[PDB]
Amino acid sequence: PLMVKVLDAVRGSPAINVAVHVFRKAADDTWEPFASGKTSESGELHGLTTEEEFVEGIYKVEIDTKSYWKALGISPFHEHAEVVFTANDSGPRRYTIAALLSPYSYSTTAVVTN
Amino acid sequence: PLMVKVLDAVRGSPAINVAVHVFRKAADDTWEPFASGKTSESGELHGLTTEEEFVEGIYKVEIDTKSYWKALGISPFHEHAEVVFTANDSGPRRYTIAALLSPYSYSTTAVVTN
Amino acid sequence: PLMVKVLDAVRGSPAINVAVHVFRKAADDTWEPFASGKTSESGELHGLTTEEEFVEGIYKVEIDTKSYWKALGISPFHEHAEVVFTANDSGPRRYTIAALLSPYSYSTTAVVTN
Amino acid sequence: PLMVKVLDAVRGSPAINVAVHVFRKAADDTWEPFASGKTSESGELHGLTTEEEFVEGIYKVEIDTKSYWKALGISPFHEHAEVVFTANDSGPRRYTIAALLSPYSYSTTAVVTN
Ligand SMILES: Cc1n[nH]c(C)c1/C=C/c1cc(Br)c(O)c(Br)c1
Ligand SMILES: Cc1n[nH]c(C)c1/C=C/c1cc(Br)c(O)c(Br)c1
Ligand SMILES: *C(=O)c1c(F)cc(F)cc1F
Ligand SMILES: *C(=O)c1c(F)cc(F)cc1F
Ligand SMILES: *C(=O)c1c(F)cc(F)cc1F
Ligand SMILES: *C(=O)c1c(F)cc(F)cc1F
Repeated sequence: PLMVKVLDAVRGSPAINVAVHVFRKAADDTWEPFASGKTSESGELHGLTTEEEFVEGIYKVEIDTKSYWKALGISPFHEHAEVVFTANDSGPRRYTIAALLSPYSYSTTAVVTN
Repeated sequence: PLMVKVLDAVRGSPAINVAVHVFRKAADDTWEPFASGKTSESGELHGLTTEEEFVEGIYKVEIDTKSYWKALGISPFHEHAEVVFTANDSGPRRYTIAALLSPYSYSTTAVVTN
Repeated sequence: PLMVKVLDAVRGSPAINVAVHVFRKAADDTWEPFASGKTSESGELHGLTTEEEFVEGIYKVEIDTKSYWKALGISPFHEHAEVVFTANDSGPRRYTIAALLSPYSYSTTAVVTN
Repeated sequence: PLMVKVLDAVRGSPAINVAVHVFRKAADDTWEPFASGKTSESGELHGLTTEEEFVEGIYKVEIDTKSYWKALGISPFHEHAEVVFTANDSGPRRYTIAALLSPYSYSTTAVVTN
């Protein structure tokens, strides 16, 4: 139901071994840890959640971009990249969060399919 | 020392009347409100802070993209766009945070000058 | 060796049935048709070429964005999106050209892997 | 009536000294040279044309990204970034073409005002 894909705009490659933390907003407006992992050699992170657990609500996907750039020896601007969105039940729908990283910039999009 | 510029990729226009909230991480690791404003007819937000008040720190620039799209009658994907960065850690700099918005995507970059 | 992936930033979806034309630069500096097709329901276009035919050289990938937006009833800015690059033999390497489309903007990146 | 702004996503700076060539499609369907210039210290290129000369037409704004990256000692992916659009077909407009550059990626948008 939820996949993350991360690309590197400097090297033209998947962004490999990037830590990704997913949080769900709780009733008291705090961010509860939900799922996490590291991107694969294809820049993808699968297996974060299941349809049973991924209920409607507000989610935050935090991509640890600073550590990624530092491990490449490159000085980055952002602490991390944060993608915050609402999951809404609207028929069967898979969410892909994609991010394209540069040292001082990033782009993110959602691919939501049935 | 801190300016925000927001563009609309659907209309090919400045993103006008976008609310922007800036936070600064406090010594107890909470986000403290630091400044806020709205983008002008040119999509720019000036006057958020002064060189005196804009000390070293970790800052979060929250661009209220959902309220922007909904005020135009559009249901967007993201709750907001969040830009988090350490500022002024090598002395005062001037920061422009630019964002380019679509209903399911956004790109952000920083222009940092001395 | 060469794949094209096209995403829609307005709808948060693959860009389906987008015409894509690939050209190779000829010795007289003209653009010779090389391969073409339409993106699938996943926004992907596979099978454009083979390793035997995809020799080093300058290539142009033209994505017919204007017709895509017009078929959705949306007025776009660009005539098409053009991605021009050199293919260089540098060990075994697959090229993915990705593009993320909005009516007045697009982003493109290359994912080049072994 | 036509301005070009170019930013560097690796350095977080204006892209300075970027060559830009503008073409206009002629009645015989060839690209005729129309104007050219280079971006300034602020990453902006002004003065390309006048309201009198900038008639209706299909225009191509070629941003010489490869020479930019190579002059900085970097081997980039794309030959250039090409922005192709019909202009002034509903009367004179002011066009800003903005581009945000990385070695393997770029994003471009247009700001069109009346
Ligand atoms: C973010 C982003 N993503 N993609 C692009 C092409 C952009 C930035 C565009 C921009 C930034 C500034 Br500052 C400007 O003054 C103007 Br005009 C345009
Ligand atoms: C271009 C561009 N600009 N901005 C972003 C976030 C993109 C690329 C998104 C992308 C690329 C590939 Br290949 C995928 O498989 C998937 Br899913 C998504
Ligand atoms: C996505 O672009 C992607 C990779 F980065 C690597 C692969 F082996 C396959 C892919 F689709
Ligand atoms: C900045 O790019 C900008 C706009 F987007 C719109 C305007 F009317 C004036 C500007 F400077
Ligand atoms: C890429 O994002 C993508 C689609 F658009 C659709 C799919 F079924 C699978 C994918 F990886
Ligand atoms: C435009 O954003 C801009 C730069 F990128 C750099 C400068 F020094 C001045 C500018 F207006």
